[PDB]
Amino acid sequence: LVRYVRVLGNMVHAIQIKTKLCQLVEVMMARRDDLSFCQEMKFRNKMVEYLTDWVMGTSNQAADDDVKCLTRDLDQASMEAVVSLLAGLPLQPEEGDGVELMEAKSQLFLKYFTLFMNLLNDCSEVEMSRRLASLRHCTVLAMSNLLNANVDSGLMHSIGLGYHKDLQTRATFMEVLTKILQQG
Amino acid sequence: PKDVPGTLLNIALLNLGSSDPSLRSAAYNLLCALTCTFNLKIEGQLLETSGLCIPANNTLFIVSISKTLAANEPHLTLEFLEECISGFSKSSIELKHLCLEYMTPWLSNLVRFCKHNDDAKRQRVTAILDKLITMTINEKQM
Amino acid sequence: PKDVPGTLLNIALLNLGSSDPSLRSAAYNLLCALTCTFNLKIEGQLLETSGLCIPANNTLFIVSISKTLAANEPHLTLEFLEECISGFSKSSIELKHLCLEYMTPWLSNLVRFCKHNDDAKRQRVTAILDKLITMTINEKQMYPSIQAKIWGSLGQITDLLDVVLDSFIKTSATGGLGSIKAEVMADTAVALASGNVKLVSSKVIGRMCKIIDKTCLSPTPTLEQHLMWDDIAILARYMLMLSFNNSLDVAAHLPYLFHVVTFLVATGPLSLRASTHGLVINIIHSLCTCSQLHFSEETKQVLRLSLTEFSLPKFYLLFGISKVKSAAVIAFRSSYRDRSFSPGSYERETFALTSLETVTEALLEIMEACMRDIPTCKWLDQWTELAQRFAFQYNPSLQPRALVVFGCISKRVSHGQIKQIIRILS
Repeated sequence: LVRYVRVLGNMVHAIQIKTKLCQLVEVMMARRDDLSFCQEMKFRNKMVEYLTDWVMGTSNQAADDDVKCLTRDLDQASMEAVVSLLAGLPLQPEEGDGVELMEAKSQLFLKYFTLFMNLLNDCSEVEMSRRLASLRHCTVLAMSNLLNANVDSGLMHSIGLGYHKDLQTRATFMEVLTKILQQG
Repeated sequence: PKDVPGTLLNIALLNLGSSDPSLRSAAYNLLCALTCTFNLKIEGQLLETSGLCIPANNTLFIVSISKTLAANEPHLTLEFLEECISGFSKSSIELKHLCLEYMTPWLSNLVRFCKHNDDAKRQRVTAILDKLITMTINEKQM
Repeated sequence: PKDVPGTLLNIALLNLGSSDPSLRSAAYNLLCALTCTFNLKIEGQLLETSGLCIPANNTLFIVSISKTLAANEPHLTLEFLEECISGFSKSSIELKHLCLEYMTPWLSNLVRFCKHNDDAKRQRVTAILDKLITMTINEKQMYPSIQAKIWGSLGQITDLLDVVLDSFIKTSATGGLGSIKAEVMADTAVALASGNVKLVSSKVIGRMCKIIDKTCLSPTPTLEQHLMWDDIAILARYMLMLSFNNSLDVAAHLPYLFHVVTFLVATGPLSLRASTHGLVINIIHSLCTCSQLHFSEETKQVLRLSLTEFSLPKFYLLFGISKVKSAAVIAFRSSYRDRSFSPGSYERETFALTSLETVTEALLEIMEACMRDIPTCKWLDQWTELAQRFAFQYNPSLQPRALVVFGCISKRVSHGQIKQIIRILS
């Protein structure tokens, strides 16, 4: 279903389809316990790969059209899908190339972490207030779920949030790390 | 996480002196977890909680905890100082004055590591010293 | 020149750390003359000369001379400090850091002058402290370091605490409840109180208990309309800050802390109401993390449940701060040094004496749990006396609240007491 909507293109019409599909993926992950999956893990990773491509910020200013402000909502809607998908998902790299499994994960973690970080800097108010506040909140909640499942392969890359520039963002990273220690 | 008790300990102490009332409280809770998980020995007692109103002028409190840990927790020294220096540059002017206050007690513990059977820890101390040398050159006002 | 040795001694030490190679030497010679002329006793020896190459990093040398003179040359103290402060403002940023280094040793010597037989030198020390308070307000960048040296160390001198504390209140009074001057003095008291917790706690509390006790003279329909309201409001911010980490000695002042909580709950602007909630959360926390008392493992479980309950949305309504997501944020303001508070939305909720029972009975549950361990405790018997004094005395702003509390805690009543209650209704 995504591939067809992936190639649909960009337009006021085709954008609304992408939004609604993203909302379906969120509702599909509230019933995951009821459904049946042949390979749950191998399927959740691909969806994240296919959905991260759609979160593109600052694309409504370059387009120079306010009619495409929906892309702001698409990023807002897209992240909520990525949060729900990522909740409890160990990473597993596609075996398209022959490399060490441990190395491939650490490389994979940094691939998504930098993506969120870049989107986090843009959302700063100094750089609509409700939109940025909501999107910024999601962008950190998504990052927390990414770290919890993959502490071993992603803790080193993540320490830099301790001295981040956004005070509200530093508190969240500390609350997350408090939980991780307490768990046995 | 169990291999870096010293790297986290600097994050808790740096942010306890922050200016956001909801970032001191979050940092207090992190400090509580560290002592229990790692059996760090401090003077008083700490109890995790939510809703605390921690005052802004929280300076002599940090210096008291840091001084205690340095006295009776030396092995954390090397990885603690490396982080404190790295946190010096990124912080603002006012927080720079804080890092000096609670950094000094640790310096006295470099004695043992300087001649640690050339176990490559000796190469580490010289790395810290060269870092201090760079702060002095740049921070003219202080 | 003979009359002002202390004033010259500061010129020598300030210019010894300069950045002009031909001005350090000029200051060395002046220092040499002073020691001979006045027979000042120092560690080493000094010899006038011309042509000396004095290094720029002349810092640990200055601090050794000043420290030595201060130890065994006290009489210069008052006239030295007055000059040292005056030169603080005029100097540049880098020279300001030096003035702190050699100023601190002198501050110990104020012990004797503070009680110098009221010879008008006592008036001088208070003038100096007022000068120090003004540096703290303005030098925001050096704030973390002034607290550790000046106030942290000046607050370890028992005999000097009373006068220092008194000046704090007067400076805050002029500013007002939301003024910057009063906001800063609240924070500084935290550093002062670390030296003597048992003395600052029993001296900020002792002032509140008296101001409330003086509203009887001129009864008013409500506290906020009373003349002494501003005195009460600022003194409350001090109690908020001192409560963290057990700097209000709970193991001895718990009766006098609950007694004041019940007369303040749900009174004042929304900032003052989130402060009272925070104050309670810190008095309970201090009990759980105190070593003087030895609470059995059973009691400590009672407290921890109370700690969570008070943070429920039920108690945010009782304290009167509903529609506030977190109390901590509202209680404190980030830009508290730059600008004064800006109150608004004068619309103010009402209070119902039925709410006061629910709070007054939650606290009483906590106190009794403690008394089981603490042998022969007097907490409950001291609290009752405080309530019984305001209950039967005409004060239209405190009497109603002191009756709902007198009945909720008292354990014995006599016929003579009942008649007074039934004759207040008549």
